[PDB]
Order: sequence, then C-alpha cells, then structure tokens
Amino acid sequence: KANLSLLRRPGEKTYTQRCRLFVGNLPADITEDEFKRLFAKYGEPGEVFINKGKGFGFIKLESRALAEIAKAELDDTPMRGRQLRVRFATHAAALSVRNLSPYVSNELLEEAFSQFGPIERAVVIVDDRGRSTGKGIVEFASKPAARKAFERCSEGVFLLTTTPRPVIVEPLEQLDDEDGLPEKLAQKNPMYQKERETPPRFAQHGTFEYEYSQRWKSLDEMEKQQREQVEKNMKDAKDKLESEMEDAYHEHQANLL
Amino acid sequence: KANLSLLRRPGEKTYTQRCRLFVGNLPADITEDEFKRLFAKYGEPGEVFINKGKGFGFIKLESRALAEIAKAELDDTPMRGRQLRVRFATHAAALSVRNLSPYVSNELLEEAFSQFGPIERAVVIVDDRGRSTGKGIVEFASKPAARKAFERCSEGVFLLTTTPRPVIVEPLEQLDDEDGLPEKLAQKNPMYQKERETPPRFAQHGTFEYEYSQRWKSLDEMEKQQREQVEKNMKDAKDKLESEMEDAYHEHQANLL
Repeated sequence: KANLSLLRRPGEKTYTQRCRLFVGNLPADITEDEFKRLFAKYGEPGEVFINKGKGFGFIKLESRALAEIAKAELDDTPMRGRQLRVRFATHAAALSVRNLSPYVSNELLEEAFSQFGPIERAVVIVDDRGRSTGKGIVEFASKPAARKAFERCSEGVFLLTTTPRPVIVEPLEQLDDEDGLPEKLAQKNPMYQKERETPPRFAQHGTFEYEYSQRWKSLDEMEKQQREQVEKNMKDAKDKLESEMEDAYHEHQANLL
Repeated sequence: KANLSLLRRPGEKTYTQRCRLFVGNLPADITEDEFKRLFAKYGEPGEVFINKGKGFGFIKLESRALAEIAKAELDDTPMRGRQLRVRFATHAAALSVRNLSPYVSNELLEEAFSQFGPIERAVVIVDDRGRSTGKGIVEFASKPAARKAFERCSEGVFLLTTTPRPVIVEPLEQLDDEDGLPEKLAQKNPMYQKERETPPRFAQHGTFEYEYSQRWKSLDEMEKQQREQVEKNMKDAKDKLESEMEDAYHEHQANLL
C-alpha cells in the first residue's frame, strides 16, 4: 500500500500522457479539492484540471497501472446522482512511423527518436505471430518534440540500421473503439427517425435497394483490385530501385579493386 | 468487496473473451489450484487453462473491469523468481464492418448482427470529434457465429437503415502495440549484428544511402498519389451510381402517378 512505485513497469517514465485520465459528468458543485479526494487512494497526483460548469476534469497519476486501476474502480460510479465517466485522455504528441526494417526493435525506435526530444513511449506494432508489421508509434512528452521529429524526418533521410530504409513519419490517427457512437447521440441527427423506419435486413432480389447494393458492391470490389494493383506496381518499382542501386554500388566497388 | 457485480458495466455480458487474461512466464512447478489462488481476490473464475511445461495459462474473470484490475495488479510481479506477464488474450471471433451510414449506432450494429449468433460487443469506431468513421467492430461469443455473419453478409445484401448502404464484413486484423518488438527477440535475427553496426542517423548528401533513400521516398510519394487517385476515381463511380439509381427510382414513381 505505502510503496505505489511497485506498479511502475521497468523503464516506464512516471506521470506521462498515458497516466492521464479524463473524468466526465461530474456534479456542477464539484471543487478541485473534492476531485483530488476522489483519486487520493492512487498516490500523489500530477496535473489537476477541472471545468465546474461542463462537469469534467483531468488528472495525471504516477504510473499507467495506477491509472488503469483508478479507471476500472471509478468509472460508472455515482457521485450526487451522476454516474461518472472515466477514460484515458487522448495522446496529444503521438506519431506514426513506417518503412521499418524487420529487425528494428522498440528500444532502437526510442534511441533514434530521442534526439528530437524526450520520449514517453516508442513501440513497433507486431502481428499475431510477433513479426514486425513495418509500422510503429512514437509518443513524445511535448508537441514541439513531435513536430521536430515530423519535420526533420520529412526533410531529411532518417535511417535506423545499416540497410538504408528511410523512416516515414506521419501524425497518428487517434480513433475511439470504446464509447464509439451511442444511440443517444445518433438520435440527435435529423435523418435518424426516417432512417430507423426500415429495420436491419437482407435486401430481396427484384428491388431497387438490391440492384443498387449489388452494383455498389461490384464497384467496391473494383476499388480493392485497383488499390491492390497500385500496391503491386509500386512494390515492383521499389524492388527495381533496390536492384539498380545495388548494381551501381557493385560497379563502384569494381572501380576501386 | 462482497459484491463484485458492481464492476460490471450497464448491458455488459459476463465472462466474455474480453474478460480473458493470458499469464506467461509461470514457474514450471505451478499447479492449477495455485494458478486459481493467484486470482482468488477477483471473484469466481470462468474457464481455467494451464500448460505447466511452457509456463502459461488462461483465466476468464466476471467483468472487463475485474480483468483490467487483475492485469494491472499481477503483471510484472515475481513468482518463485519469475516475473509474471499478464495480458488480455486476443479475441478469436472478431470482425471488421465498413460502409456504415453516419447515423448507425453501437446498439443498431449489435441488434443487426445478433441474428447470426450472440454478440459480446459491437461498436462503431469514431474519430476525435465523435463522428462515425464508417467502420465498426463486431465481437461474437463463438467462431461459427462470426463465420455465418461473414458468409451471409458477403453472399447477400445486409442493410441496417432505410438508406441502402450494404455493410461490408471482413475479418479484424489483430495487431499488438503493447509488447511490440523487444530487442531480446530482434537479437535472435541473423542480420541484427550487421544491422546495428550503423547507428540511427540522417543520411548525408553525396552518398549511395542518400541517393537510394531520396529515390525510394519519391516512389512512396507516387504510391500515395496513385492510391488517392484510385479512391477519388472509385468515389466518383459510386456517386454516379447513387445518382443513376435515384433517377431510375424517380422515373419509376413517375410511371405510377
């Protein structure tokens, strides 16, 4: 109980953006001291922010594990007749990385990107078999550090290993698969009422909806084929570049024998 | 303490695949009764599986919240000199859904797909602004139920609302951004030693690595443009189909005046 530092993982930084919780649906009469009291069981807080009138707040805890337990224990709990909503806040300094060679590790990715500023986390995304997907995520402590990493890697050629594969850096798309789109918000849409008139169904042959849908599916099948062809054409161009460059290199070494 | 049912969220099913934890690096002398004792604090277990010789096990807890707390409290804890690894198991019956209209909700998606078998969870993926991305996830309790949903929606025209948008059902790609690719596994690769010889760097002008990388980047820029063009061409074909079908429908209604 006294040593909460036991929840910190090896090499984990403390009070990162991954330790930040959002709390929504707070009663309008909440105080900052009361909001701190709600999280007192989870050690010393880092940043604390409350917006009384909109009933929401932010709090940073010491470790990811502490934040996960606090989220699990406080989410959907009542406070003066309001069920609280506790969620992890969205990361404001995260970047996607791609064109990673198969031997690039989480630690190498962190070493490399640390030159642009302090890293909270860097990870190589792997498939169900543990093989690299060639993609990764880099999370910086601040937005300027991410912006430098993004600008420098786009302007210059950032290489991680002997084999010169340039890292491609792009902003990370932050998507929500937790709350998603609840009926309560979809109801607010003006078309919703007319849209729910026809329930879920399999379209019947000899109807306009079946004809339109079958034709739409054939266009979607065509799009996938065209996408797959572009990928194959450009992969062939990339492989031809690799061979041309290796031949030019071997011709150079020959001139130096 | 006595009523663990308080951690179950509204409408949440109990003992789902989302309540299943994987535990790795168990000592070779573990017993099933001892493995159950490690999780006794987290209520009655569901399915329990242990493989003694490989030092791993699976356990199902009552609610997602219970599983998150157990994961957070037991991960990286010592057991007879071995640090345990606790993770959420991968879902074995999950499907991706796309071409969803903007007023399709999590609840509608669940209602619809429940005809193929019991649903554990169905969710519409939303962006940072809460707007539908047009994509969703459907998690079934069993593999045959997912296979039916996948086969029927591919063969037939499954529609969710009045506006006939066919749902496109595809298997969900299960990727790992938690453990990723650690150095300990990348080290096992035969090229790793030769690959780490050249440290992370910006390539210098007037080198073969700079020339190859700049040319590779221009081919990657070309691929993105070609991908974006295919998308635009096929979107124009889809929009033209929508107009042709609406005109054919209005011509039909005219014949019925």
